[PDB]
Amino acid sequence: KSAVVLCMDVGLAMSHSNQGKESPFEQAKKVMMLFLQRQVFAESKDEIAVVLYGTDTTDNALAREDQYENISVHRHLMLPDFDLLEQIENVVEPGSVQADFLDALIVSMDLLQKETLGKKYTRLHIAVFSDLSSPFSVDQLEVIIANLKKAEITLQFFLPFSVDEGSGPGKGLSDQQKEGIEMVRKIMFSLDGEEGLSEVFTFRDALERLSIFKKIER
Amino acid sequence: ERKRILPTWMLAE
Repeated sequence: KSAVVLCMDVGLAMSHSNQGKESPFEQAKKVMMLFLQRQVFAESKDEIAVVLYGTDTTDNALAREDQYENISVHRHLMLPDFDLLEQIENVVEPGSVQADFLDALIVSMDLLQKETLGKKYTRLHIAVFSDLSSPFSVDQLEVIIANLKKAEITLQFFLPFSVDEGSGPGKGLSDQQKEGIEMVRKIMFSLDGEEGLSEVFTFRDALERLSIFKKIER
Repeated sequence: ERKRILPTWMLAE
């Protein structure tokens, strides 16, 4: 059994609808719903948590004055069940603010650390869905990375646009998004070198890649 | 840079 956190950006920028027929928020929610439906119908034993960042309210164990704001734990580390699909397609609404994705990553790591205590897993995994529009602080990032390594948590990033060599003409990414892309690459290379950079995907590939990974003895 | 406070378990030696 895997332990997986779906760490979903629901910030205001995700609502802006200008490619295709669906906003980044709608695309990401659709992927999440399809993934959870597959897991339920297949009676998978993987446990799946859901953390939202960019939510108007705050609900997480680390939240205090000016810390880990606008991050909400929507689903704890449990088996997905039929009843959750309804719960997801009702309490996943777009937020009106932005939040710090490294704060959201820490909340997700803390969730895994507490809720995997005393149990055996094939892997511990965090999958981030975001357009990287929101500012973030790199304070103590080196400790975040150290702890990801120590706990043997792997990371995957899913973005609504390509960033690889075939990405083609420019997509009008903001400087903040370009900074977010660069920091994602630094994090993934810190964790697994060139192979980690390969774990940055688009929304279009997310449903299928969420299941694929390299086995590492724990 | 905005300072964050990490949970104690992340600061353990």
